[PDB]
Amino acid sequence: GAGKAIGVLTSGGDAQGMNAAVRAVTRMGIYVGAKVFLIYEGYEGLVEGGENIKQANWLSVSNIIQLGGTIIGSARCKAFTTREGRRAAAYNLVQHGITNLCVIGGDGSLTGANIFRSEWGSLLEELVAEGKISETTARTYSHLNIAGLVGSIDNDFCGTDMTIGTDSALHRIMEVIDAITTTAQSHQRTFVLEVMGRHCGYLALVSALASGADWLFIPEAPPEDGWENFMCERLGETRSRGSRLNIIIIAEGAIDRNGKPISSSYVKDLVVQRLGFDTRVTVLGHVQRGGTPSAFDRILSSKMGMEAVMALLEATPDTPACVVTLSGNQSVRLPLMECVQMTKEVQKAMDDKRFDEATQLRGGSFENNWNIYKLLAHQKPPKEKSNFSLAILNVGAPAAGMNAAVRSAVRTGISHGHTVYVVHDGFEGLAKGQVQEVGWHDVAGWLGRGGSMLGTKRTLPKGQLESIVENIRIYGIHALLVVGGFEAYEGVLQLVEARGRYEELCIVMCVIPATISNNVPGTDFSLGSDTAVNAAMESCDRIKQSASGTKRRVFIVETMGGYCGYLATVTGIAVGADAAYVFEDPFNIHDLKVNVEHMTEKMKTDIQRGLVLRNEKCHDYYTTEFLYNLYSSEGKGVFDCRTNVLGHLQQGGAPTPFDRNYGTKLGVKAMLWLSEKLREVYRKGRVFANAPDSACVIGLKKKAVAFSPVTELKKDTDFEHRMPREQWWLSLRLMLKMLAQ
Amino acid sequence: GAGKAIGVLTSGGDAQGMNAAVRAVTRMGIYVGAKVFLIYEGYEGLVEGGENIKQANWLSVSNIIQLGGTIIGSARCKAFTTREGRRAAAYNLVQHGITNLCVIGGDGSLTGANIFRSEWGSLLEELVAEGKISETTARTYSHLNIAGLVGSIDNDFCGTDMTIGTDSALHRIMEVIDAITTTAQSHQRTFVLEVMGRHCGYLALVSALASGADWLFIPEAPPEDGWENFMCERLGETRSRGSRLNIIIIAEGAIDRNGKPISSSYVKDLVVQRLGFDTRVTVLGHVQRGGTPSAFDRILSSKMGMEAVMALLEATPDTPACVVTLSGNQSVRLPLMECVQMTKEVQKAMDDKRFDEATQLRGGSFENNWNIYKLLAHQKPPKEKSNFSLAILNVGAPAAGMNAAVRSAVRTGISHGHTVYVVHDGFEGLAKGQVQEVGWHDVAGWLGRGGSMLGTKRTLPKGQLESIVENIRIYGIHALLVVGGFEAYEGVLQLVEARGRYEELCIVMCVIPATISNNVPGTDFSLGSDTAVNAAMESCDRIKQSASGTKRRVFIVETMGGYCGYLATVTGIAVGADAAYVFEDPFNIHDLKVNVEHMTEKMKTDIQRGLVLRNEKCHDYYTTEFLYNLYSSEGKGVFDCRTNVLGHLQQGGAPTPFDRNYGTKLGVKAMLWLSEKLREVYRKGRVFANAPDSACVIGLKKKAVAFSPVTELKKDTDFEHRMPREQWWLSLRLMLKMLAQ
Amino acid sequence: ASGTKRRVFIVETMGGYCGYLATVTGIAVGADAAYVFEDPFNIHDLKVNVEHMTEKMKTDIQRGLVLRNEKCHDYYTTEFLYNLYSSEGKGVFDCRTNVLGHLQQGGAPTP
Ligand SMILES: Nc1ncnc2c1ncn2[C@@H]1O[C@H](COP(=O)(O)OP(=O)(O)O)[C@@H](O)[C@H]1O
Ligand SMILES: Nc1ncnc2c1ncn2[C@@H]1O[C@H](COP(=O)(O)OP(=O)(O)O)[C@@H](O)[C@H]1O
Ligand SMILES: Nc1ncnc2c1ncn2[C@@H]1O[C@H](COP(=O)(O)OP(=O)(O)O)[C@@H](O)[C@H]1O
Ligand SMILES: Nc1ncnc2c1ncn2[C@@H]1O[C@H](COP(=O)(O)OP(=O)(O)O)[C@@H](O)[C@H]1O
Ligand SMILES: Nc1ncnc2c1ncn2[C@@H]1O[C@H](COP(=O)(O)OP(=O)(O)O)[C@@H](O)[C@H]1O
Ligand SMILES: Nc1ncnc2c1ncn2[C@@H]1O[C@H](COP(=O)(O)OP(=O)(O)O)[C@@H](O)[C@H]1O
Ligand SMILES: O=P(O)(O)OC[C@H]1O[C@](O)(COP(=O)(O)O)[C@@H](O)[C@@H]1O
Ligand SMILES: O=P(O)(O)OC[C@H]1O[C@](O)(COP(=O)(O)O)[C@@H](O)[C@@H]1O
Ligand SMILES: O=P(O)(O)OC[C@H]1O[C@](O)(COP(=O)(O)O)[C@@H](O)[C@@H]1O
Ligand SMILES: O=P(O)(O)OC[C@H]1O[C@](O)(CO)[C@@H](O)[C@@H]1O
Ligand SMILES: O=P(O)(O)OC[C@H]1O[C@](O)(CO)[C@@H](O)[C@@H]1O
Repeated sequence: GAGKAIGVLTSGGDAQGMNAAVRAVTRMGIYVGAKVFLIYEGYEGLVEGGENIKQANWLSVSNIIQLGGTIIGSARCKAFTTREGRRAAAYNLVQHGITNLCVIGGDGSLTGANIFRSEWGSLLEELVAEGKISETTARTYSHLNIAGLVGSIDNDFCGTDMTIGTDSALHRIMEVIDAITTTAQSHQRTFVLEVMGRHCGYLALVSALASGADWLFIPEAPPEDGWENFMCERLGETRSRGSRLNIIIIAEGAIDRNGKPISSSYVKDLVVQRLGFDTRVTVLGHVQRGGTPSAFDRILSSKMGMEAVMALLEATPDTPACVVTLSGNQSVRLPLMECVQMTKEVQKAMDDKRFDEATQLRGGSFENNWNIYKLLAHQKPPKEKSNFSLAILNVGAPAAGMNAAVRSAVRTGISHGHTVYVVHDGFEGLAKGQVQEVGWHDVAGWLGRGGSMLGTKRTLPKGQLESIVENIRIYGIHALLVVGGFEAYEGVLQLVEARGRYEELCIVMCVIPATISNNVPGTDFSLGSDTAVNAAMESCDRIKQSASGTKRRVFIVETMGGYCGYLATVTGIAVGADAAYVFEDPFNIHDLKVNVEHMTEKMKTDIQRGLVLRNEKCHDYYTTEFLYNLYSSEGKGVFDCRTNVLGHLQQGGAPTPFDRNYGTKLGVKAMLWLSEKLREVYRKGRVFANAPDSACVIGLKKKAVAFSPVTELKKDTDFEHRMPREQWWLSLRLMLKMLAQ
Repeated sequence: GAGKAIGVLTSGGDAQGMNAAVRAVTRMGIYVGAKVFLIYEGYEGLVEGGENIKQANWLSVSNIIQLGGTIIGSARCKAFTTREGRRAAAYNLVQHGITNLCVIGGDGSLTGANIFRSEWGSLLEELVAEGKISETTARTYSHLNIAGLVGSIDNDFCGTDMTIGTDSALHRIMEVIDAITTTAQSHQRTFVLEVMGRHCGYLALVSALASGADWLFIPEAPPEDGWENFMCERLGETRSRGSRLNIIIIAEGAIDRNGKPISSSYVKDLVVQRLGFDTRVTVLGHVQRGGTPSAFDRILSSKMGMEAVMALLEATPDTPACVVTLSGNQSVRLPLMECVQMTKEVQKAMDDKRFDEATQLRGGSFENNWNIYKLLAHQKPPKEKSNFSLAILNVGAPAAGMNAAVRSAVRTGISHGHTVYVVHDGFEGLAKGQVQEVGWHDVAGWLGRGGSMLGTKRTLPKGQLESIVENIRIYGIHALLVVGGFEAYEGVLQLVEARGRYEELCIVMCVIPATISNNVPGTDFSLGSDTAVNAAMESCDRIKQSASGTKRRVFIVETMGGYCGYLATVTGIAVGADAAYVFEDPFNIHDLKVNVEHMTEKMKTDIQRGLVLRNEKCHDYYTTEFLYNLYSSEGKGVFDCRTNVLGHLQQGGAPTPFDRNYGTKLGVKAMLWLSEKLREVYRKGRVFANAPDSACVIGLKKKAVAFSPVTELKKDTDFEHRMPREQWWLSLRLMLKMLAQ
Repeated sequence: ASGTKRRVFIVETMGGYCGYLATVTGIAVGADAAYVFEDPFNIHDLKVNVEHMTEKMKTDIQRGLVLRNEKCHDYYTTEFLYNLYSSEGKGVFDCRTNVLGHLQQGGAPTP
């Protein structure tokens, strides 16, 4: 489908994840049939030419998808800014016949790339004038197409909600924070942390929100005058009220109202002078620029490389330079120039002290996250003292994140003045009582623990419905906020159709989807999915290393997730599995013969290794032992085979940054939705919830949050397979089969 | 065997692992029958008394073993130095009736504790004089017993090799270094790393050796005059000779000949001024003082905690205060004072600029490590250019550490002027040729990658022995260094036994044991065991968190190890398993019934979970599915059960600190012994090696390195099951059982 | 099998590695096939045999029988064949497995 050549480079500040993007672009460029060239040392080697530019084969980008940084340098060039460097680079490209380029880096690198594009024609004219090239060559390569990628941990590119590599940087910052928090709680010492980021406070805020830090500094919202006294009051209140440790996070470019940078040494001197608490400071440095890339990072980096290659092949000279970014939950494509000038407009906005205008220009999500952070950071004295009574339940299997969500919900409810109860062991608990009131201090520190300390059970409510109604009437509970998996959705549904028989079930209930399988309808991601994918990715990478150690071997892996195939597909994408067998993609024996022939052919190459996943219930009869026997027999003399079953190790340890933050966001928003619905449905001195809109599942759709009624989702659920009728992630399977030979 | 009370506390700089120490002490104290109290906030709460000291049950120390820092505070006290605070603490202890006390922390805390033992009688006299206590109480508590545990990552304590937590600090350091190396290679940047260690460079030395850094600065061997020229020469040589990045490590106590501190800022200014290379400086901060402790930290803390309990209960008043330390791989016991003055004298000698005397006082092991690091850091110009040739093999299952040993052996061999070959695919390749010489630069970066790059196979030599001898004669090989598992030892044994039938096999053969199962005879640790222990440690902790998520659950985990239960036993100790089944400990059905009823007893308590480790072939009929059926049957109505198989995940990813160091040290010392014997047996112009001492297995014995003849080990090897007759780790099974109820 | 129409049986006869017993009993009972060590077979032969069963199930004789010596192949277990025949034969017939164990040693000796 193509007959032209491709060039690729990464430039600017390295962010872990470029390796997956460069792998994807080169592998599609080969798969589509185009020629691909790797530019070493970035713009330095592009200008130098010669050995700095070289053709690559299908195997050139192997054994890098799990590696941070980049294999091709991405060094900063000075001659590129000059006319002589640009014409030399154009001379090198025409000598190698490069007409489409992919660039990875920051805003300046792409600005320079588009500057190079805007005068490519002029460069060809004077290059012909000096006699270096013939006019026929200039006519052949008369146009240059640019596709851009944003690789930077700062996440300052306002046109993209998530830049490549930030999730991995979020993993590195938080594991450092977790190590620091242990000694901080031990010694009762207040600490100041310095996170990376040129002039952006996204990383500082996300880390503080995911760690419950007692105070934050960001450039987007500089502190108001007299912040010293408010700092002293808050830290005194925290350490007095049982908070053993205090965490302070400061972006390297944090400023005051006058824009003057606030040095961490000043903050340390102030806290020591005014409180005398023992304290330290730890500058983290370049730790955010390294480590293994996150599974979401690898998936997104590969997907952006997929779209960049497609954009380059389908672009025209009249088409302006374009970048691929994220809007909602799809790979959108935006013009480079418009994002550049809007970023510069936000930059002058924060420079010109019009901080609010910079805030609205960049976006409205992070100001709301900052509002949630200030709400939950400290106990604001509640005044409402509303008669509403709420209960929180854990249902389903254990998963990463429910702890943060319940912590968010209880603290928000106490802030709202409601009486909050917490039920242990879910519906089985409610039948057997086991209900206690909770306080603000009673939930501290839950943000950093995986699983659910409250516990969960697979019991459904209809078996003990009478005891549930009795306990509801005894304790006067007026709302439910179940956080759990598919079984939570089933239980809430059964309660909904039970409303006609039992009048007390005319109550408001909401479900927070939390399960590793990601099979709860009404959402596009379930809380705890990302932790499970990260665990499976690490484990499969370790299996890949073991297989590569003993060459000519293949591994069978049995990933969990019931009938849903999301976990299998994302793991296979992250670790480059040669195939992923899934229930939604039926396959017969001839397909396995084809895959066996693929592996036998690949065994002739230098990369003599293989890894094929299998969702645990992808096929009724073709169990994992089937695949082991078939591969071992048909591959006799060529390779051997082994089996693995990733057990409950896929349920993860410490939760991930996105899961912690997403659980806190859903807990707050669900509590606001409850308080809303309760204050409408209260009439004549009693709560009466009969409309189906009183039973909804809070979830993040393609763009933002929604509240779909549970009964409305009944027409979109396969209760036999316990998974929704249609799922959005089926597109990624084409990508998974693409990235393998 | 006790009718008294035990007290525990932690003081000084927190070093992650005190949770394991207090767990083992508390659980051993309860098992022996002595009451146990947890003294919070260290010596501050000790003097304060009251609520700061409270009794602990078996469940008081549950679910803390995997936590960094400490759960009992460890605050610093000032009145503890004053006699008023001392008498107040003594009053608190006699009021709670505690006669024995276990101290955890650094040297100063031990000095204070010995002062307490030295004046306990005077304090009780003062309390009786003022009327606080009766005469009978004074007679009852007339003596105090002190047992000290050296918990400090600095590893300054002279009489001990490993203090509690130093391995965890090395784990933190190397996680950070592996993160940094990606971006440092990407941007071609030099990084100056500041390491902790109050006045010792052990952590700096071990990190530099395990990272292959370009230059090191420690206090034990301060740099000679004009060292800056050597800095410029080495850094220019590395950057010119293919070294993409440069790493410089500095101890926080680094000094010059005059003892003046060397600032990392100075080193950055010097390298920038004299070379202009882009560079950075990173300070790890207090990240090393927290985080989840590594597996070696937990096992070491548990053994020292048990030994401290034993020491306290077997002590007498005439006996002086003693501690528990490491000699070889056993818990030896030393007197407190002698080590204290030895450490003080070493510090004084370092301050007095007698740096040679300080080096001799630390121990010859450090000096040998310094010499090994100097030998391997840069390529010294060889001059001998002998006629000898060498071949290196990888055999057995791939184990994390083979690459480090191969790199060290190759570079040491190049230094001695021998031509060294590397045979891919083990003995199979040696029959199939594939033998290639290797240069210095050809093995760069192997230290930091797991697996086996040469490739390993389980094939044995006797099947292709004619082709083996043909290739030996063609390449003129004069010795083999076969690093590998039991298959390596068996293959070299076959070649030695075949020396009678052919002449060419009269050739010196050295074996480096490298296998996760730790079954090669003649050694105590096999290269790569520690990585597998740690990998299984994380896996089991993740399973236990999932288990606690679903209250009332038990897990059956099947771990590798061939027949040796070393891996299963140490992992079970690492994660507090209820029982670990192993071939070396025969078990019938009655023991399983006994374990089940014990599990039901535990399930009546608050901690409603469980875990059992099964070696992969601990029993020929009782497979893991049998155990699942038995447990799910006899626990019906009380709990459920699950099974997980840690397959090739137990081979681990990046090797841990000890495995990199152990691989490097074995590679150097094995190559030196090989060159020594090869020069010994060369006579009249032809090599001829017939005596049994010409074939040995390098291994770390109880104390230090020794070369055991390969044939002599035959009488201490079980070729039926592939493991030695006797193993040293059988004592650890007693710890595993006693620490569980 | 003939009683419950549309059914196939995988019979794992004894005999060690020798397939004399599996062959001759297959002739004596008209089995559809008798997999034996002396005749190595791959997945293609099993696919063909499934295809013969698929065609044969359209006729009046809606039954089948395939033998297998107990150790006729290292990997293709009787469970593997049961899964293969049931899966690729979905919608037309079902399958069951049997193991003629020490019944093969027989009762009273024949004349
Ligand atoms: N305005 C520009 N015009 C031409 N080239 C540019 C421009 N800005 C950046 N570049 C090129 O990209 C390289 C990196 O730029 P830098 O400011 O360091 O970070 P980034 O490009 O990621 O924003 C520069 O060395 C230069 O070669
Ligand atoms: N946890 C926090 N982190 C950072 N800034 C905070 C935090 N809490 C409050 N602030 C800021 O300090 C000021 C006082 O807090 P605020 O929420 O306004 O309380 P009040 O309603 O009494 O004025 C505000 O400007 C707020 O933005
Ligand atoms: N690690 C991740 N895993 C899955 N999805 C993610 C991840 N990070 C970001 N996203 C998606 O991109 C969005 C970025 O989140 P953000 O803009 O910070 O605010 P919010 O999540 O509240 O919308 C997320 O909402 C999510 O849809
Ligand atoms: N020789 C001593 N006599 C009395 N108290 C001491 C002595 N040494 C230390 N202490 C006290 O015990 C604690 C441990 O001392 P510190 O210097 O903080 O760390 P470390 O002793 O582990 O090196 C401190 O609170 C100290 O005041
Ligand atoms: N790779 C290195 N890392 C750290 N220090 C080094 C290194 N190489 C040399 N030095 C320091 O410079 C000194 C000179 O090295 P040395 O082994 O004495 O070489 P030579 O004796 O042949 O001149 C060493 O004693 C050491 O202190
Ligand atoms: N992580 C570990 N695992 C197993 N044993 C260890 C570990 N760390 C230390 N040891 C034991 O203490 C010794 C530490 O050796 P060290 O003091 O660094 O000098 P050297 O390696 O030259 O002998 C090791 O040989 C080993 O016996
Ligand atoms: O993913 P679901 O269907 O909500 O069920 C949750 C659990 O069920 C499992 O199958 C395992 O169940 P258990 O952990 O209870 O044994 C996993 O897919 C998952 O951890
Ligand atoms: O058995 P050895 O040679 O002592 O080495 C241990 C290896 O053997 C194993 O059992 C590997 O088994 P495989 O034959 O399937 O590779 C693991 O315990 C481990 O990887
Ligand atoms: O068949 P062989 O190998 O000649 O040995 C005789 C017996 O061995 C068998 O395999 C039966 O094995 P077992 O009686 O030990 O279970 C049959 O072939 C036969 O009944
Ligand atoms: O040492 P470096 O790489 O120049 O880091 C400084 C710059 O790196 C960045 O993180 C680039 O993303 C910026 O925040 C910062 O200005
Ligand atoms: O909080 P502290 O006691 O000052 O600890 C920092 C100093 O002690 C150490 O932690 C020793 O372990 C060093 O890292 C440092 O010199």
